Amino acid sequence: SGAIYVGNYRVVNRHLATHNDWANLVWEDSSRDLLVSSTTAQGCDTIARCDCQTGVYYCSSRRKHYPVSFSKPSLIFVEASEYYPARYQSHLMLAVGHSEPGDCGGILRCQHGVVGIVSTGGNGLVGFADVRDLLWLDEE
Ligand SMILES: Cn1cc(NS(=O)(=O)N2CCC[C@H](C(N)=O)C2)cn1
Ligand SMILES: [Zn+2]
Repeated sequence: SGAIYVGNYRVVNRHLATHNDWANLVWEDSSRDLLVSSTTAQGCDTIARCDCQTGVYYCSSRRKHYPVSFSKPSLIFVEASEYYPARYQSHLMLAVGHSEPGDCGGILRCQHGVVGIVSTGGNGLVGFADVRDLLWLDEE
């Protein structure tokens, strides 16, 4: 589990969104595993506006923050699971690292702020859904 709190927005994995999230929906994209909903209180996270390929992520299955190298956001094939059929997930970045399904929501961050959240894993790799192109998150 886990979310990014920026201004009056809550950014979560779409496969983990609750009722309140869908009711107060701002934007969602199944092909990115992302969902943004409105909030009443202000969040304090800052989104990274950069092309960094190194950072640190939180792994709840290990209670540890790992420094990683990650690939640029791409269209990656993601096997079928209990949440989606086999499909291509867009804006996805991979790193060599440990993850389990319950790790989704863990923040990936660089010196500039939040880069994205854990979304995929398996085969000794961890996938993060990029949020750095979502410029509207800093305004309105
Ligand atoms: C973070 N993590 C997720 C997994 N397992 S997964 O890659 O099958 N994953 C299951 C939950 C939905 C994910 C998606 N975005 O399609 C795929 C392992 N580690
Ligand atoms: Zn950066």
